Amino acid sequence: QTLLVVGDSISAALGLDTSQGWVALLQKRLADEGYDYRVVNASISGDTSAGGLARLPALLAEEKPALVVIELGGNDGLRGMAPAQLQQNLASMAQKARAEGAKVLLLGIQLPPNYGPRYIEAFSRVYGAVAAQEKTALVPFFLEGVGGVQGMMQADGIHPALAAQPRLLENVWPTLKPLL
Repeated sequence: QTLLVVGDSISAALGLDTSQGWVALLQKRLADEGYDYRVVNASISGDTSAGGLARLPALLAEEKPALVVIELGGNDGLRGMAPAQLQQNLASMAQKARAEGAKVLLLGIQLPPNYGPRYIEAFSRVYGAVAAQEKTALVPFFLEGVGGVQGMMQADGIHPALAAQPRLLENVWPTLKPLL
């Protein structure tokens, strides 16, 4: 009955009190609404689709999760890495999680507008592709109402501020709920 979150800086709550981070809020909402889940946050700043893929098997073996939330690839895009390798790595992660017995939920991220639609979309479309291929659930716009917004982003315009954490949780819950 474990919900494993495998993310980067966004889910690790970079730049804020982790107890106020979206995953922390997830655990509190599960508790409040009388759901019986252990939330294991395995998010690490700096992580990439390749890094998450490399470290997932150990996590699956150790926790044997019923649900795996994957929030990776934001770094692949921010670094200008290849969109195709993102699709491969995420697909393989979703395959391996499903192989362990877990339902998979992908969190998709859109880079800031200044990257331009073609770049933004090149990575953004990958999430939908992986969900299609591996039959996963998907939140295509995890940063809806957060990205690009003033107050919601920290100054570097990538890492959500404290005020955004509720909204991050709002963005996942609806798509997560039916999986519980």
